[PDB]
Amino acid sequence: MENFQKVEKIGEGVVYKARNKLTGEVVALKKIRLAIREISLLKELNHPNIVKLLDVIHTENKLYLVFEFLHQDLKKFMDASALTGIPLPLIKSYLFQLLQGLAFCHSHRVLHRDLKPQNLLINTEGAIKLADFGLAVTLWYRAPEILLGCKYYSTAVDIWSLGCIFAEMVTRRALFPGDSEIDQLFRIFRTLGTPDEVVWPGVTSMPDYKPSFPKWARQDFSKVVPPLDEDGRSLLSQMLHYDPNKRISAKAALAHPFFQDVTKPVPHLRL
Ligand SMILES: NCCNc1cc(-c2ccc[nH]2)c2c3c(ccc(F)c13)NC2=O
Repeated sequence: MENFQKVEKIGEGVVYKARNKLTGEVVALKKIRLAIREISLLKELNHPNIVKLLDVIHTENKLYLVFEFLHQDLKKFMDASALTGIPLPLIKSYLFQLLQGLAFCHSHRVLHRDLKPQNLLINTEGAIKLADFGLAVTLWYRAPEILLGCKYYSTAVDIWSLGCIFAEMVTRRALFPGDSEIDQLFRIFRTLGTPDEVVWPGVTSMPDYKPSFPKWARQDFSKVVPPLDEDGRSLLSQMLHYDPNKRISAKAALAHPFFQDVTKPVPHLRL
């Protein structure tokens, strides 16, 4: 670890941009403080659309995770495109790539659990990668089953989160900017309608389900993410299904007609 030289803090454990004094390579260091080699498997989980975990340095009373370093996260890129708006071809490519990474680790029975713009990294080659996988403060992207107390949720929670992000890239506003758990759950219910046994069997048996939840109708998906086309709205619709079992999987999402004309644009980045 005396092998590394900090360059700057880039994320808040904390994450630093570091320079390996020997290899001379620049990386991202995750400093963790406050017993599972779930991490040891993550180490072998390599894919072009997943930020690579280079090393795990366990010494003293700290745990440092050395990762591949990308220059910009999707959040910063979105604000930089706020007035112009991320072009659809670029949006499509990004969606497509993330779905590739998710399909990959999901087939390995590994979930990210906390997908969000800041956990998505981009480079100048037009690539976007999943970063900072969580292990078993913003609730904006949490799927409803989690919000409802599901202890053993599936890979479908990453799809929900990605769907929210998809919606954000298109509209340039958070789909569900909740500021507390109930508020998050209620902003979700206000948009897609309160879930019931019809559209989500077993929902009322969810640990935090409350028969007293207000009952809202589902608003038209045409009001949710304009001016996205029919294909896009069809895909988002299936990524946002209440029932985790009916929610589309990453793999099947790859075959959605929306990705028929998918290309790989190269973003104009201002590093
Ligand atoms: N999700 C909070 C911050 N986490 C990481 C951020 C970055 C990053 C931000 C701006 C540029 N880069 C990186 C990053 C990483 C590996 C693991 C991480 F958790 C983060 N490699 C990175 O480049």
